[PDB]
Amino acid sequence: SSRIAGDTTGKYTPNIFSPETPMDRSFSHVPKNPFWEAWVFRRDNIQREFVWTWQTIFDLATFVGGLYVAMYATASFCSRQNDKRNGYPERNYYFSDSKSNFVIPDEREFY
Amino acid sequence: TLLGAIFCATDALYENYSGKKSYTSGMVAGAATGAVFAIGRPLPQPLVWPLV
Amino acid sequence: TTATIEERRAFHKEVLDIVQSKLANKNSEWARPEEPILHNLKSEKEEPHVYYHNNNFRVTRQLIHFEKTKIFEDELDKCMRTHGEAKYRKCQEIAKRFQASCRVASNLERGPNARKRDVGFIYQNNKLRELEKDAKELGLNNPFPPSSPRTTIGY
Amino acid sequence: MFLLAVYFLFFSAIANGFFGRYLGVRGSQLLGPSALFLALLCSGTIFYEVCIQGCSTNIKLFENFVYSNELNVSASFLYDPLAATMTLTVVWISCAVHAYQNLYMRGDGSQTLFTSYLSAFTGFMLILVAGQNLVMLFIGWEGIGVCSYLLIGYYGSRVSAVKSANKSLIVNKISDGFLLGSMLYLWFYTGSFSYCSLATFQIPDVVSILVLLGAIGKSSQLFFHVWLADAMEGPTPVSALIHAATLVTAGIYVLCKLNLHSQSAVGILGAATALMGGLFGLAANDLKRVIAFSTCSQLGYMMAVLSTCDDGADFAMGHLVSHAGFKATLFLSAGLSIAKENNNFLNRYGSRQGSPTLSFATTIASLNLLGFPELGGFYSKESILNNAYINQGVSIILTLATFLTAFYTSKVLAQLYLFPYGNGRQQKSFDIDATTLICFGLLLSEMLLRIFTGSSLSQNMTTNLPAHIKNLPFWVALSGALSGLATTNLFSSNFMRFFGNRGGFDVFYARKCSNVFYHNAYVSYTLLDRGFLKLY
Amino acid sequence: VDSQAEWYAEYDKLEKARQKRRIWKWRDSDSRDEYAINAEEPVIYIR
Amino acid sequence: MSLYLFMLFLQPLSLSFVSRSFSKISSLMMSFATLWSAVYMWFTSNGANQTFYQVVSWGSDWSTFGVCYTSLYISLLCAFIFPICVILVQGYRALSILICIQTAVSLSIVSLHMLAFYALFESSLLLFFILIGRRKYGSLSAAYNISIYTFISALGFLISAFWLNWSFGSVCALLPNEEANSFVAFGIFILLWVKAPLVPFHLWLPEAHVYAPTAGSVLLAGVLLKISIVGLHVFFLPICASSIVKAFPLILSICLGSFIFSSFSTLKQIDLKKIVAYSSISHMAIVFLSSATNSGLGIQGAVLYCIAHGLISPGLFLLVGILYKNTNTKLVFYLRGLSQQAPVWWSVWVFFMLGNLAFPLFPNFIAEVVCLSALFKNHELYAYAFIFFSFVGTVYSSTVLGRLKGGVSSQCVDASRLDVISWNPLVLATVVTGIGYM
Amino acid sequence: VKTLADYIHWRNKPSSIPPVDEYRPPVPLVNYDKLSTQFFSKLDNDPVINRVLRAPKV
Ligand SMILES: CCCCCCCCCCCCCCCCCC(=O)OC[C@H](COP(=O)([O-])OCC(O)COP(=O)([O-])OC[C@@H](COC(=O)CCCCCCCCCCCCCCCCC)OC(=O)CCCCCCCCCCCCCCCCC)OC(=O)CCCCCCCCCCCCCCCCC
Ligand SMILES: CCCCCCCCCCCCCCCCCC(=O)O[C@@H](COC(=O)CCCCCCCCCCCCCCC)COP(=O)(O)OCC[N+](C)(C)C
Ligand SMILES: CCCCCCCCCCCCCCCCCC(=O)O[C@@H](COC(=O)CCCCCCCCCCCCCCC)COP(=O)(O)OCC[N+](C)(C)C
Ligand SMILES: CCCCCCCCCCCCCCCCCCCC(=O)O[C@H](COC(=O)CCCCCCCCCCCCCC)COP(=O)(O)OCCN
Ligand SMILES: CCCCCCCCCCCCCCCCCCCC(=O)O[C@H](COC(=O)CCCCCCCCCCCCCC)COP(=O)(O)OCCN
Ligand SMILES: CCCCCCCCCCCCCCCCCCCC(=O)O[C@H](COC(=O)CCCCCCCCCCCCCC)COP(=O)(O)OCCN
Ligand SMILES: CCCCCCCCCCCCCCCCCCCC(=O)O[C@H](COC(=O)CCCCCCCCCCCCCC)COP(=O)(O)OCCN
Ligand SMILES: CCCCCCCCCCCCCCCCCCCC(=O)O[C@H](COC(=O)CCCCCCCCCCCCCC)COP(=O)(O)OCCN
Repeated sequence: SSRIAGDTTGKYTPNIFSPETPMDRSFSHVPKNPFWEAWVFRRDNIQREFVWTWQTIFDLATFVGGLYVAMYATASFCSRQNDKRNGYPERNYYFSDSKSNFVIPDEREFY
Repeated sequence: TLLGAIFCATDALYENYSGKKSYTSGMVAGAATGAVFAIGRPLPQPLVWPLV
Repeated sequence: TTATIEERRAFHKEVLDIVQSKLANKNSEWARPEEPILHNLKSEKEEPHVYYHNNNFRVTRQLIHFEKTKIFEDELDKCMRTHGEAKYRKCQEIAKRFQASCRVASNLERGPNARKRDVGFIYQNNKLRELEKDAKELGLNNPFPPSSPRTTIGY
Repeated sequence: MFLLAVYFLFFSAIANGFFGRYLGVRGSQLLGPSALFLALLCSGTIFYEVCIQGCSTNIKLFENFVYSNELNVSASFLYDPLAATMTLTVVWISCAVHAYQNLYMRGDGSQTLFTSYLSAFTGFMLILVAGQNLVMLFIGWEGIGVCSYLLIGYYGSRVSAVKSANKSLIVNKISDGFLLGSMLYLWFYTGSFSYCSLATFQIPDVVSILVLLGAIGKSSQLFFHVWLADAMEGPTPVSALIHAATLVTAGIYVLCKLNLHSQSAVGILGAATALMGGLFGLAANDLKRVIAFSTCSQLGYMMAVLSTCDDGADFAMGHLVSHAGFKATLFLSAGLSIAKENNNFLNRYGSRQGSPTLSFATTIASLNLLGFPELGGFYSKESILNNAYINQGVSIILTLATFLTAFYTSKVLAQLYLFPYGNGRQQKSFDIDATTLICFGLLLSEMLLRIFTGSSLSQNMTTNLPAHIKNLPFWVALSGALSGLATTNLFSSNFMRFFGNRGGFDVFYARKCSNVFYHNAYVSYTLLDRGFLKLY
Repeated sequence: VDSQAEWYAEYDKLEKARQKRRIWKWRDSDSRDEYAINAEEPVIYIR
Repeated sequence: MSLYLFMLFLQPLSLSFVSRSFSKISSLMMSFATLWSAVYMWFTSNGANQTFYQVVSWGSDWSTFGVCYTSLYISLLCAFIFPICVILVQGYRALSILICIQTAVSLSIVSLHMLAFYALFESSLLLFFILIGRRKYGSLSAAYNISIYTFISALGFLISAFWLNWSFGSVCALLPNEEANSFVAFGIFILLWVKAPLVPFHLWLPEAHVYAPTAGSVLLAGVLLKISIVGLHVFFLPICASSIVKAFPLILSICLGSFIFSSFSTLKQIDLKKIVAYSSISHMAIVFLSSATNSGLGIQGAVLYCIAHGLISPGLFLLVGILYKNTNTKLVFYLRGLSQQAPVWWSVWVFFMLGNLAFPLFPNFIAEVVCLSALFKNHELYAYAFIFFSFVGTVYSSTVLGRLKGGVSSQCVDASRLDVISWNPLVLATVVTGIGYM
Repeated sequence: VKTLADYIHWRNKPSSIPPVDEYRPPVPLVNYDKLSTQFFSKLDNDPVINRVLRAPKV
């Protein structure tokens, strides 16, 4: 009912007309499951069940926006500390409103 | 006309009260116009229109 | 300090002369300069020849600094391994020198956003000394520790 | 000569795990023990040269392992007294475990791969102990972590073993992350990774906390002890190596090598871990679990002693080396009992005719754990308890832990031998070869030598304590042992249940931390990338 | 292989190209009607 | 340099004249010749020339090509990894598309003109639309995603290049120009934001990788993501440093958020290819942040980590492709018992997964150490944030390995001789880089 | 007033409704599974427990 497709000697031929099934690469394929396949389809196509609800908005804002805000605040604090540590004047950052034009320290200058 | 009046009024009133020409004046005028646009609309629209 | 356009074009012509003199004789070490091209330009980018030459000088210097630091570390490790338990007293100087080399190498070209590398806690100790002096003279109470004699093996 | 030991272990790993088809099961039963014997000869030479004769040596294999700008580290090995002592203990225990595995793992399909993993595990432990810079220690720390992941999960068709390995890996990742942060702090402000230049008299608290958090992972302290109990899924030889030396000791070794710890934290965390581990071991009904909780308790004692005095580092290392032998013996004997009885539960053990060597080795290891006077465990434990008197809080908790330790240890000894037979009337047998007898001879030899040679220089130095205070550890141990033999009830069913659930640390993690982790993942993916930002 | 000569030659070529580009970018209106901006140009109209 | 460029132009040329039956053999020989020419370029690159090792111009600013530290490493990586892609692909159409994509990518890395850079990198736009959208195994959605994201980002980059060419008069990197404009910086930045996946512009990558052939996925992860770092080092930091320093808190927020959200998203994945794709997105964040610090430690660390990723991600994608060929499944739930059934595939898989987790004997460890050191040089909190969240990668990798490692399986699905041959160079390169020959 | 808002396909309702009947994995049976939410309870010192466990001579 089965036969060896591969030939090491190099005289490999596909017996497409053989009654016996060739032991080709397809022999080792794993049998799929109707329910697992539908689970895979549902998981990938999860945008269909998306709904804008107050709980969804709350969860999104609290975790994604909340993390982004925390990260920005920490980065701003670290920049302020570094500027104080280095002795540089308050740098003109993008959203910071500073009446100073300092951005890149001069390599020649001694701070 | 009503939406454009709301936008222009809020923009001028904020700029006068703040006293400075700033991005915030436009943002608050837009937000107020979008709030008026979405008075009775379903859930997503109240968030989306003030933003747009 | 202001730079007039006449002076800027004069320096540009001088730079071109320097390039022409360099070009006259072949040099395999052209991009490993031993001396910088001195200038008073507001921005080094204005004179491209000066910018590239000085950048190559800075790279050469930094490579030298890194190798010097490695040498200092080797003498500190040998000194530490020879003395034994007397290492703290006898290896204070070598350690001081090694830490100074580390600071010079790191601080010279730290970058626009990088902080100064406080090898040996010298800056922290200095800050604490100033804070103590101010608190004591003004009669304030300092919430920070007083400066330390030694904070590290050397500095 | 110093390099040879690491070479022998890595060779045995490569040979058994890459060329096992040629060597065979018997070939691994030869090359493993032979290589470990040669490594023992080298470790003994190293110990004599460095520890006894005060000759530290540095071997730099190559320079510029990492050479990015200022950052420069080299692969170098410094054999200092701590390194020599740990190398010797590790190689002695590994040689014994390799001898043990010849008969224990005969019934396992991959005996070649098991031996390979054991030898690579020992090699990475020797790399961690002997490293001269923080990067080499990290290389060893990660290598033991990976070898533990590959050894705890050896039985892949058991969901418990794979979960136990995942647990170990995650906990060790959190710890090595804190260590990496501390190493970055130390490199930035001292200029080097070498321990000689690493010395800092005053360190900011952040570095101390990061160091402690890194150490509490491998040396399973409170909040980070969840993986140790679970690590029982792996084969018995793995448990002996991890618990006795390779894994639990690394945290203590790191704390002792770089004295950046804070007295207030280490004392409280240690005493808490000692008490909790003893209480958890009281409830436990699996033989291998009780010995794990005992390991936790002893680790608590070693961590606690660092706070008491300046010699705490020496006392901790002395306890660590004394503990590795008896604890290894306890695990190997437990494994043999399980193998002979086909049972893991203390209820079904009982008196049965066996080998004199195994029963004696179990009794002597239990006595060392208990604190029987004039034994290696006794001197190393009294050195801690006597010196901890100054810290009133640490001392009281450690004495209570001594009581609980004695109670469970005595209960286990009574249940395994004195108690009548509890297993069924079925044919069970495990015959012991001469290799197992050699393994127990080695463990007993270590235990005997420890008494003659000692564990710390300051072991027998006088602690100026009243006689009643100096001899109290003995009375508490005796009282606990007597109460344990009588198998009396000490706590109400509510507390016995609480202690059986190990304090509910894992129930907290599952109900709250895991749910929060997977809710963050749900918001990050389902709600956002594949919801809001995905087209119809 | 004289690296210094090659570098200077390449830089010079790029600088010449940039100069030629800037000269090329100077373009007045070419409208036939716009006689004022192009007064000096020599043109003949057949109309 | 001239030899490398000539071999690059010959590889697409050779296909036109081959017999149509010798195509695969000729393509493999050409790929090896291009690798050897890259080695020759490395040999003819003297470290004495600190700025640019070699610059060649063929009559115009557009035809200015040159190699620097970043360019040299990326070009060698592309030449090293292309033979593997070639052997994995069958058919003249597939070979033609792959060889054209490779030629365009390899020419982009060495280009020193922004407009020429754009011309060469974006030439391979339809070819990716056609490759990812192939008849049976491709997805039109993924093709549209990648194509639209690339077009929008590259068009913004093009507008910035046009302004720089108008204002300065040249857009060649070799001419020192500085700009403080924020619109132009944003235009150049948006390309980098999209190409190197950074949240929220990372959606195109996973779709493309899943529905691309193994040769395509290997090329994409191996080198296509790296093209961002060449643009940053060569076309962004020299001119728009001021804007990177001005926006550093925002850059850090976006990079750390990308690292966190990508790590969390990797936890919900059930497809092996998607797991590898999201791991790449997480890994790109450290490289981007390290380069943005504009420090020696950061630029070197970013390039080194890029090479380590360009050696570890192709390996995982290759093993995943081999497994899919053997089993026709990428679902972790269907794949069980792989330890017992494929001891040789499993060993290499475990080794590569250990590499992805930045263990010490792997290039990732050294690279991560350098990048973390650069972050610590900026601020201690910056380093701590990245170090702490690295555990999430461990959780997903451990869960995947555990699911694959054990269970009951009735199929022997192990690698053939061809599959071992394809990964052996990657294994050896990983080991060599791991031991410190970076 | 007709507006885009009327004709935009807002995501207010799920396009796909998951199947109600859902697979529950087989699990070993625990006969008595009520959770104990009270650390201190009369059950621990119940007369039955005292007779069955505490009292019998051992
Ligand atoms: C002097 C001594 C002699 C020494 C030799 C030195 C001479 C130097 C050069 C001479 C070499 C001959 C030139 C070849 C001409 C014909 C080539 C061709 O038809 O391609 C397919 C053809 C394969 O033919 P086939 O398999 O028998 O079936 C085709 C059937 O006719 C129709 O089949 P289908 O309907 O099924 O179509 C399916 C299609 C799937 O559908 C598509 O994908 C359509 C996509 C639209 C175009 C693709 C956009 C992206 C292309 C990027 C360019 C690739 C290079 C990347 C480098 C970046 C350059 C900026 O897939 C393909 O066709 C192949 C996919 C990739 C090939 C696309 C590259 C060809 C670009 C334009 C070809 C030139 C035609 C000029 C016409 C002249 C008079 C009519 O040739 C190839 O072997 C692969 C292409 C070789 C490309 C080299 C051509 C140079 C183009 C690069 C532009 C640079 C400027 C030109 C300067 C060149 C040096 C001065
Ligand atoms: C399918 C596989 C089957 C076959 C398995 C192969 C077995 C491989 C054997 C493992 C090799 C272990 C050796 C590790 C050392 C690496 C050797 C090496 O790199 O050569 C060094 C020379 O150094 C040595 O030879 C080391 C001695 C090796 C053996 C000594 C003891 C052996 C015990 C192993 C412990 C090594 C710990 C090192 C941890 C980093 C090159 O010298 P340099 O000129 O300085 O090179 C520059 C440095 N850098 C690489 C960073 C650019
Ligand atoms: C540092 C200096 C010298 C370095 C030597 C290191 C020691 C040997 C390293 C050899 C290569 C390193 C990684 C080997 C490939 C990783 C795969 C592996 O180790 O094991 C494979 C298979 O193992 C092999 O075939 C090759 C192993 C040969 C030697 C391995 C020694 C232990 C690995 C050392 C850990 C690497 C360190 C990386 C981080 C520091 C999978 O095993 P399991 O998942 O447990 O399943 C096996 C089936 N069963 C369920 C029955 C258990
Ligand atoms: C609709 C979208 C959004 C809606 C929902 C958003 C809700 C989020 C709101 C809170 C989020 C976290 C709080 C951070 C911002 C707090 C207030 C910002 C103002 C501020 O900068 O104060 C600083 C906060 O401390 C700090 O510097 C940061 C402390 C908190 C960071 C750590 C907390 C979590 C850690 C997790 C890792 C995240 C960071 C990783 C690096 C300290 O004041 P100052 O001294 O700087 O003076 C600076 C002058 N105001
Ligand atoms: C393409 C840009 C469109 C913006 C996209 C944002 C997301 C859309 C969501 C809709 C929200 C409405 C738009 C808000 C964006 C503005 C940013 C808010 C920051 C802010 O409030 O500060 C203002 C200045 O920022 C400013 O107003 C200038 C900031 C410029 C906007 C951000 C530029 C890059 C964003 C592109 C990201 C990715 C592109 C894909 C869309 C105040 O300033 P003030 O002077 O009033 O001070 C106060 C003295 N009273
Ligand atoms: C010696 C050093 C100390 C070692 C460990 C000390 C731990 C002490 C912390 C516990 C003591 C205070 C507990 C808070 C008071 C709660 C009193 C009743 C608890 C309660 O009603 O709800 C619980 C909340 O969980 C909780 O109570 C979780 C709060 C715990 C705070 C986090 C501290 C880490 C805890 C790690 C070990 C503790 C294990 C047991 C807590 C169960 O909630 P539910 O699931 O039934 O809700 C239903 C799901 N919708
Ligand atoms: C002064 C101006 C004021 C502002 C006015 C703005 C007005 C609109 C501006 C929007 C411009 C963005 C262009 C992209 C449009 C979204 C893609 C079209 C959606 C779509 O259905 O495309 C399908 C697949 O696309 C896909 O699969 C692509 C998925 C979404 C692409 C993501 C967009 C790239 C990133 C967006 C911003 C990035 C940085 C921004 C600086 C193909 O549909 P079909 O072929 O079947 O046609 C059948 C007809 N339905
Ligand atoms: C809301 C968070 C911001 C999201 C971006 C996060 C990280 C992006 C950083 C990229 C790094 C370099 C880019 C330079 C600036 C881009 C965004 C910086 C933040 C920003 O919007 O600052 C604005 C100025 O930037 C500008 O005026 C230009 C803004 C970008 C333009 C948007 C689209 C441009 C596309 C043009 C294509 C090519 C054009 C070439 C001619 C207003 O800040 P402010 O200084 O006014 O402070 C007043 C507040 N009180």
